[PDB]
Parts: sequence; structure tokens; C-alpha cells
Amino acid sequence: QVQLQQSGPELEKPGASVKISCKASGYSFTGYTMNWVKQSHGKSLEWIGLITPYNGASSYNQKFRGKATLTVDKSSSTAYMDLLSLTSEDSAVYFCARGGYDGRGFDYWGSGTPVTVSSASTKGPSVFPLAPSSKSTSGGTAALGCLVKDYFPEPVTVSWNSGALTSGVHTFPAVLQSSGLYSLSSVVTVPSSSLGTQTYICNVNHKPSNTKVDKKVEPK
Amino acid sequence: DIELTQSPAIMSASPGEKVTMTCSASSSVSYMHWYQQKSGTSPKRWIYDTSKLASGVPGRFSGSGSGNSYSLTISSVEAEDDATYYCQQWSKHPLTFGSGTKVEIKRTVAAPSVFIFPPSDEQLKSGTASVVCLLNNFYPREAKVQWKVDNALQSGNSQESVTEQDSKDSTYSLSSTLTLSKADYEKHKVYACEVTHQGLSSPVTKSFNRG
Repeated sequence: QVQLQQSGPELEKPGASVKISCKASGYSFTGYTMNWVKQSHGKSLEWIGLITPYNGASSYNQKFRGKATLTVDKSSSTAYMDLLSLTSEDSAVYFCARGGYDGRGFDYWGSGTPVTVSSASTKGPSVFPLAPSSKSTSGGTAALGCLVKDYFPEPVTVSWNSGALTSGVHTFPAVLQSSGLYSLSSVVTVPSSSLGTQTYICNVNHKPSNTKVDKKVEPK
Repeated sequence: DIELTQSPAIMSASPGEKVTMTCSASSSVSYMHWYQQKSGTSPKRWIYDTSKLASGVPGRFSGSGSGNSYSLTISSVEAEDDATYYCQQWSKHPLTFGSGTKVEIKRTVAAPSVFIFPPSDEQLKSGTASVVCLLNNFYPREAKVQWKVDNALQSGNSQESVTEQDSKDSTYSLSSTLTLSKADYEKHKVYACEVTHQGLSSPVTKSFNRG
């Protein structure tokens, strides 16, 4: 199957540059185009430009000429985009997407690479339990969670029991605090009877600070 | 650049309803494409060349249009259709996308279940106390949380976050976090979050006594 694997989230200072990558697999790299798209504030989509891997030629949205430079490494079937002279306006999620020579639109998209531009340094999160109690119990259901506090920049991902617990999980969008740091929580509802027997661990991934935290959450 | 204006910006539909969203272009185009994006995920090609469905796209979706006006229709909406839909043109350089139409799914009103969590001792050690109120699985999205500490209404010291609509039961959840200094937290006894909502005929209060 077609897969487009992009590089992880980035933090960069204003004025700096970053190179992001898209490793393509499951198809013949040079038979298709590679496009790059910017999504700002989780909403507006803008087309940056494209490259035809067979010869490395590229075509740009003039708005992004000199902001973005597209290249490819045909050996590893990887496409790259360099973003130069970063400013806060460049903070966004960047997608690579496969196109065709036959008007097919963008038929497969990469996972997206968040880039945050800031003079502030990265900081990994503190993780605290949201412990189940009688005040988080109701008719044989209990809620528990973890509070993921004071990290920078976005994003953080959270799983429970290494992905084996998904039913009833809610992971909230982060809020930006007055301190300039983010926080979020992730909660799950589980059967009250399981609290004495079942282990619940939240797994918190913060790639920008190269940190992962596992936190066991217990009653009381 | 060709500007693509999508309407409505936000739509709310009951399951089983036919709905149509529109992409209006600032000049003529052809063979419009459409993408679906769910929260926290990458867009997927949905309809392309005006009316062709991508692999795996349900048959209730269709696309049509001509001139400067293109449309995406869902013949009978399902709960899983909640997403933002974007049109995209490739008639002139540069390629451009529409502003998006966000589709929300209607369901019967559901009042929230409310839970409250005191701060952990571990966090207190470090000088800060976060008290968390959870409103779980409610509809519609609008709800109101008030914090009271020893019966004094709190303002300016809480923040809320709301999940996107659940693709299976179409409900929302919300968290409200009250942040205090350790010293301020250890000054008071009773911590309460008071919740109101269209589907509650009187407020729901969850509370605890520090200790």
C-alpha cells in the first residue's frame, strides 16, 4: 500500500531554517508528483508547490518562492522541503501529498509535520495522575486520567496501556496557559470493578523535547 | 489566485438527512476536487474530477457542478460523516483550496456526566494546584461550568477545553481546569464545580473537601 512517512515535529528560532522529509513507499516514486501543503491553525490549506521526482524540477506558489525549496533523494525515495528565514507566520502543519500526471488530485497524504517557530526553548511535560475516586465514580463507571502540564511546543500524543485501551478515551486539545506553555488532559472511563485489578498507564509522547513519560494511575 | 468560497461554513445535520455544501469560485474552473479531514488527522481525497469517488468513499457521497459553482452532497448523513470538507481547484496556477465546510451531526440531547479530580500531592509539592472538572458525553456542545471554593464564585483562574464530536455517539466532552497556588489551595476546604446545560433542569454540582 502507498505510505508517506513524514519527519517529526520541530521547534525553530525565528530566522532559522528547517528541512522536513517525506519517505514514500509502496509505489514507484518517480511515477507521480510530490506536493507540499501548509495547514495553518488547523484550518486553512495552502498549496506550496510540487516536484516531479523523475527529474527534480519543481513548480511553486509564488507566495512560497524563496520560503520553500523542494528536492528529492531518489535512492531512498524521499522528498524534502527546506523552509528558510522562519517567522512566526510559518508555524503550521506541513503535509506532503502524492499527485499524478492525470488530474487525480492528491490521492495520498503524509502524516503531517508540525513546525513551531519561537524564540522559546522546548520543555517536556510534567505528568500528574487524575486519580479515580468516589467523586469520579457513577453507577459502576469510574473516570481516571492524566494531566499533562507545562510543555512546549505542541504537539503531545497520549495513549493508554500502550494502545491496548482505546474505548472511552478522551484526550482534550491543549490550552495555551498565561505562562506560554501548553497543558492538556487525557481521561478514560472504565468499569469501577476493574480498579483493584486492572493496571492503567498513560503514555505521553513529546517528540520536540525527545521525551516520553509513562504514568501509572491508581485509586486514591 | 482563484478564491474558493465554501458555504455554509458550518452545517449541522440529523442522520438520514440529505445535505449539500457548495464551493463558489472567483472565476470559472472544472473538475473540482474535495477532501475530507477529521480532527487531528490528515486530509483524504474524497471526490475528484468533480464527481468521481476515491476508493473506500461511501456511495452516499456525490459531487457535481459547472462554471464557477461546485457542490458536494451527502444523500443520507451518517454519524461518521462529521468532518471538515475542503474543495480544491487545479484550473489555474497556483492551486488553491476552499475555506472548508464543517459538518456536525445532530443527535438527541444528552446531559453531561460530571466528575471532579483534586490535585495530586505530587503537583502540590511543586507549588501549584490544578483541580479538574470533567463533563462527559453530552450534546449539544454548549455547557456552562462555574467553580466555587468555600462557596465563593471563582473567575479568571480556569480554562476549558472541548473535544471534537465523537464519530460514533456524536457527543462532546469538556474539561475545566481551576489553577491555584499551593498556598491558596491549602487555605480553603470545599472545592465545587457547578454545571448547567440545556438538558439539565437544575445545576449539577460535584465537590470534595480537601482532606
